Amino acid sequence: HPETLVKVKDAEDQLGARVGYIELDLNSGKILESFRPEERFPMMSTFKVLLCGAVLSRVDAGQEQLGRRIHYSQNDLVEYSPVTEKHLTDGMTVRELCSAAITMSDNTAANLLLTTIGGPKELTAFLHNMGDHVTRLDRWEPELNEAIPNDERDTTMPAAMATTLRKLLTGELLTLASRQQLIDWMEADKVAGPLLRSALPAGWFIADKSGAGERGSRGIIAALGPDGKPSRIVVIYTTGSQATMDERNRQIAEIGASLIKHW
Repeated sequence: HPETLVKVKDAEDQLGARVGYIELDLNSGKILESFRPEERFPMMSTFKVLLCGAVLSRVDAGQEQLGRRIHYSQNDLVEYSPVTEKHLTDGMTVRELCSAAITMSDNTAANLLLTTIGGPKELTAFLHNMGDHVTRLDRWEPELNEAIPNDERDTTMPAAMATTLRKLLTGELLTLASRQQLIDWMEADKVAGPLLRSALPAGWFIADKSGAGERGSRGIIAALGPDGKPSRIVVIYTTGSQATMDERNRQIAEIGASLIKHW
C-alpha cells in the first residue's frame, strides 16, 4: 500500500539516512511494494540465515550432519557470544550452532559455521549458485559490520535478499525438512523484540532475523502472516544514520505497523 511507502520515506527523513524496503508475496514471489530495491546495504547479522541455509544445503547433500559435534578454542571467541562462551568444555553440534547464530545472533557460532563451509567466499559461491548474483559476504564477525560508506563488501540489495529468503524458505532449493528447520530457528528469534514483533498482533506468525552495525546500520528480514501462517516476506535495511538505537528501532517498528495496518 502506498501509505506504507509514505512511512518508509518518513523513516528516511527522521533517521537522516537511506532506507531500503521490500514487501514480497510469499507464494508468487512478486513485489507488492518497494523502496530503493536495488541499492546496496550492509547485511549485518541478517546473513546468518543465509549461512545456515548453506549449512542445510550441505546436510541435504549428505556433506554435513546436524548432530556433528565441534569442540572449539577460547581463541575463536569474539564479542557477543552468549551461547558459545558457555560450551568450551562440552562443544556444540552443528544444529546447536545454527540455533545460536539465528535465535541469539551468536557471533562465534557464525564464524564456526563459516569455517565448516569454507568461509565467506563459499557462502557467496552458494548464493551465486542459487541465483543470487549480488549478495556477498567477504568478512567474518565482527568486521563484516563495518558499514563503510560505498563499500560493497558484506552487502545485499533489498530485492535480492527478499527473493533469496523466499527461495530458502519455500523453494525446491532445500528439502522440506531443512526448510522447516530454517524457518523454525527464525521463528525462535530471541533478539528482535523491538522491531517488527513489537507491531505484530497476537495470533500472527513471524519468523525473522535482525541486524545492527556501525554507522547506524540496522535491518531485519522476515516471513510473516495472520492466522499463524506466513504469507509475505518483508526486508528492511538502513545505514548512515546518527540516530540512537531506540530511534532506529522505533522507525522500523513503525514501518511494520503500517504494513500490518494496510495488510
